[PDB]
Amino acid sequence: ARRRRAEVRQLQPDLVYGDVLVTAFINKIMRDGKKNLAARIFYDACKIIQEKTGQEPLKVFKQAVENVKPRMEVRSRRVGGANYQVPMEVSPRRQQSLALRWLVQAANQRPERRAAVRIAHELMDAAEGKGGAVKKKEDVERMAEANRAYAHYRW
Amino acid sequence: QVASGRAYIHASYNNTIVTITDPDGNPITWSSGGVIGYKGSRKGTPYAAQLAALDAAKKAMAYGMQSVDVIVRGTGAGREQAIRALQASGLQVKSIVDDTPVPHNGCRPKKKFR
Amino acid sequence: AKVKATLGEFDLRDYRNVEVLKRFLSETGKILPRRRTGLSAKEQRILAKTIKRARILGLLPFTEKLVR
RNA sequence: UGGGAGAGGGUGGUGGAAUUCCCGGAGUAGCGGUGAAAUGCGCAGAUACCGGGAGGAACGCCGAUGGCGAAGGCAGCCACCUGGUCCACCCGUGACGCUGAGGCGCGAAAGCGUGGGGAGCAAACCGGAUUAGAUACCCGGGUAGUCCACGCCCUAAACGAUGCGCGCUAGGUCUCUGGGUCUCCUGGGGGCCGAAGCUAACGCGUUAAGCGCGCCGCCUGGGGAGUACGGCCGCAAGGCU
Ligand SMILES: [Mg+2]
Ligand SMILES: [Mg+2]
Ligand SMILES: [Mg+2]
Ligand SMILES: [Mg+2]
Ligand SMILES: [Mg+2]
Ligand SMILES: [Mg+2]
Ligand SMILES: [Mg+2]
Ligand SMILES: [Mg+2]
Ligand SMILES: [Mg+2]
Ligand SMILES: [Mg+2]
Ligand SMILES: [Mg+2]
Ligand SMILES: [Mg+2]
Ligand SMILES: [Mg+2]
Ligand SMILES: [Mg+2]
Ligand SMILES: [Mg+2]
Ligand SMILES: [Mg+2]
Ligand SMILES: [Mg+2]
Ligand SMILES: [Mg+2]
Ligand SMILES: [Mg+2]
Ligand SMILES: [Mg+2]
Ligand SMILES: [Mg+2]
Ligand SMILES: [Mg+2]
Ligand SMILES: [Mg+2]
Ligand SMILES: [Mg+2]
Ligand SMILES: [Mg+2]
Ligand SMILES: [Mg+2]
Ligand SMILES: [Mg+2]
Ligand SMILES: [Mg+2]
Ligand SMILES: [Mg+2]
Ligand SMILES: [Mg+2]
Ligand SMILES: [Mg+2]
Ligand SMILES: [Mg+2]
Ligand SMILES: [Mg+2]
Ligand SMILES: [Mg+2]
Ligand SMILES: [Mg+2]
Ligand SMILES: [Mg+2]
Ligand SMILES: [Mg+2]
Ligand SMILES: [Mg+2]
Ligand SMILES: [Mg+2]
Ligand SMILES: [Mg+2]
Ligand SMILES: [Mg+2]
Repeated sequence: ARRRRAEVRQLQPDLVYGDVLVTAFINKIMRDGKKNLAARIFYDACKIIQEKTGQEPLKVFKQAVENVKPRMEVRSRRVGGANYQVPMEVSPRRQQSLALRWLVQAANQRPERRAAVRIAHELMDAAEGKGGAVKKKEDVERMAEANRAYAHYRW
Repeated sequence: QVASGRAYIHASYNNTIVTITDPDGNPITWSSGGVIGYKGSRKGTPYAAQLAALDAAKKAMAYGMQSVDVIVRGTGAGREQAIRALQASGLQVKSIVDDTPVPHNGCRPKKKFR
Repeated sequence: AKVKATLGEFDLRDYRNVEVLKRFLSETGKILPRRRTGLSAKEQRILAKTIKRARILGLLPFTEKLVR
């Protein structure tokens, strides 16, 4: 907005692992405000991921996000008769916002049939380093570096 | 093969050239914007000079170059950043000098400089 | 850091006083104005012509490279 | 009489930086150009570098709210020829003065003629782009012309849109150049704000657009039109009235 710096909504940490991060993800899961539904497919996916990976999946998705955290994206700046994909040091709040938006985005991409299935499977790969979830980031951070000629136009 | 030499930075609105010469002045290698793969105003960018200046230095030392005196001419936005990577390249950058040419009110320029 | 103070008596017309005259030419060989030389109007003018003549004899430069 | 400053004007010499091309060395895949691109130039070796040579034009910093000039206008350095102008001393002539229809001379740029010159730039012109179109604005080339000599041409936002000379009418701050006694005082120019006063207002105000005297030019609604006719000038384009 035009006034001052907007505020950051601090969420109510989840009721299972005691984390606000978890509380954040279910939201993206949560469609039509169906928290119970969303809260399920998550802790459900948290089950399949456990069975196929016997390490506390809390850490799993604690990892698979940093792997998703993009460090540099591009943003279009149209100085004069042209718009420049001026890349900028992505912001923290946004990075979580960015990582929190393709896993599901890439999970919903996934072909397997059940919700908790997909959501989980995207959780693992990023913990390893595989999947379109890492794709966006990967593609994003290098187009920027593929445009490192505009950093002086930064902001 | 030569260890000490020179480096000239022709810095212009539309581009930036980096040519490296022997102590006598005989060029030994050169490079500029497009050589790294840019076409157009994107050439008129510092980061171009970087790769440009860099790619020229990299190729230079491959012939044994390790020291070069610097020479800059022009008023280009890609000028200084070129002087940068050269120092942050791998050469001793023994000196810097601006021999940018300027008349004393001689020939008339084009219409767009009046 | 005005210069006129840096010196005392001295001929504005000694068009051969290189060591002195060359004192008013910035390290880029250019002539230096008055907010930098402390010279006055009539003074200032009487200089250059002095410098110039030498700059023609081969004493002072018309310009100089720059070092950083 | 004695001085002073100054791109005042004219002739002849002359000094360095840069652009363009030629020659030589080295060197490689692009240079150039734009808001972005393209024409264009480049493996027949360009761009950026070094070295040498030829030619033309304009004189960077100094330089500036500066200076000189009646005006247009004048800017590297040198010398010669020459003009106007200012200050002081208050030496000489003793009203010899101001203005000035006519006349005459000067007159930036473009343009004309003749003979040179021709690097950069650059009307017309060709090309490439933007556009619905683009006979244009931007880009790549490019002819006259811009430069010199001698002739014309005589117009303009030739402006301070303010004719010239003189006398009278608070000052303040800045700057150029003089004289003094050197704090400062006085002459002459260049700007600024402002006394009173003027002015339709904006504004001017010891550089008047203020109070006055003299003389010249000039205006009398707009357009038609600075056109037609005649006359003069001119090689012509066109000028004057
Ligand atoms: Mg370019
Ligand atoms: Mg030509
Ligand atoms: Mg050659
Ligand atoms: Mg050369
Ligand atoms: Mg100037
Ligand atoms: Mg003036
Ligand atoms: Mg007497
Ligand atoms: Mg008598
Ligand atoms: Mg008269
Ligand atoms: Mg004339
Ligand atoms: Mg002319
Ligand atoms: Mg003719
Ligand atoms: Mg003829
Ligand atoms: Mg001719
Ligand atoms: Mg020609
Ligand atoms: Mg043109
Ligand atoms: Mg048509
Ligand atoms: Mg067309
Ligand atoms: Mg055309
Ligand atoms: Mg041209
Ligand atoms: Mg002709
Ligand atoms: Mg003609
Ligand atoms: Mg002509
Ligand atoms: Mg002619
Ligand atoms: Mg007349
Ligand atoms: Mg004027
Ligand atoms: Mg006047
Ligand atoms: Mg008039
Ligand atoms: Mg009157
Ligand atoms: Mg004095
Ligand atoms: Mg005065
Ligand atoms: Mg006033
Ligand atoms: Mg009043
Ligand atoms: Mg009246
Ligand atoms: Mg006056
Ligand atoms: Mg008159
Ligand atoms: Mg009528
Ligand atoms: Mg009428
Ligand atoms: Mg007329
Ligand atoms: Mg007639
Ligand atoms: Mg007529």
